[PDB]
Amino acid sequence: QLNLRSLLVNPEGPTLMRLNSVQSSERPLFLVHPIEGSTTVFHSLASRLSIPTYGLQCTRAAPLDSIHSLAAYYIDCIRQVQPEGPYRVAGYSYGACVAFEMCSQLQAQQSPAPTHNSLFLFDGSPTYVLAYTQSYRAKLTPGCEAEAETEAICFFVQQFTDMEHNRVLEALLPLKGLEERVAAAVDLIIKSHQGLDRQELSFAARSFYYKLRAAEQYTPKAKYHGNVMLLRAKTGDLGADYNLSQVCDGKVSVHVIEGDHRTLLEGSGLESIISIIHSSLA
Ligand SMILES: CCN(CC)S(=O)(=O)c1ccc(-c2csc(Cc3ccccc3F)n2)cc1
Repeated sequence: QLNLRSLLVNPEGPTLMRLNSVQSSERPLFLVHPIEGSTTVFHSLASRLSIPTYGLQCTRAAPLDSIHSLAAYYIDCIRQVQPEGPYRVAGYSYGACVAFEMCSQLQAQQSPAPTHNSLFLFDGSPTYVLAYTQSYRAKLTPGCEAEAETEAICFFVQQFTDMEHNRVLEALLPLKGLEERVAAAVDLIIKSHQGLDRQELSFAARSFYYKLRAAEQYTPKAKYHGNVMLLRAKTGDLGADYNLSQVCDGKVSVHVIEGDHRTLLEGSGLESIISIIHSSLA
């Protein structure tokens, strides 16, 4: 596909970035990236929202040892613009899991006072990401980390080139460790796209593996007491609430939205989401 710079983050970029020019005292919406770590997917939404909108992007500054560490770091970044709650948080896809942990940590900090934080999940959940990682893992040799590394880096290379799965798998499988798999992957992508930045790609390939690892290993400590809204694609089985009932003990509202996983933040889907958010800020 095109705009490959949407699959890449500036590793020396800021974690928190304005995504619209709305200047007002109304509390901002913070939007958490999909797995590629960029805020690109949110530009249409942000340009249409009548409240100040920021994006959270995944730079060299982000800790990826756990979803818990990542979420704590994104809360600290948010407080550089909004020191005090309540907080409006959304996440898309991989970002849905991360935003959920941020709201849990904010709940814990204030316990037992009820927070009036708002959480929106764009087509994912703690479980939606787990389901994906468990699928890819369950077609591999168990206990064979080299095969997991190979699988992750192969998927990354396939988002930049049209190379067949098996020929990328063959090239990466016999290599000594992650850093060699990363170096081989950047050389393959550079061949297809000679002007892309080697350090951007290196950071993107390595972090892709670490992001997947953090997501597998994630389970909320306790359940989220706040009320959540899920905005899931009309065109996707994992369940109607993507298993949020298992991790929330508050009001879980599900809206089905025109489009698929990739298109629901655009076109007809985007109109519905904008109307839902704009009324839902109430
Ligand atoms: C929410 C679902 N998403 C799809 C858009 S997503 O969030 O970004 C998403 C989720 C998983 C995978 C994937 C590829 S290989 C894989 C298995 C795996 C785990 C850990 C380490 C190495 C691995 F090899 N897991 C890729 C993408």
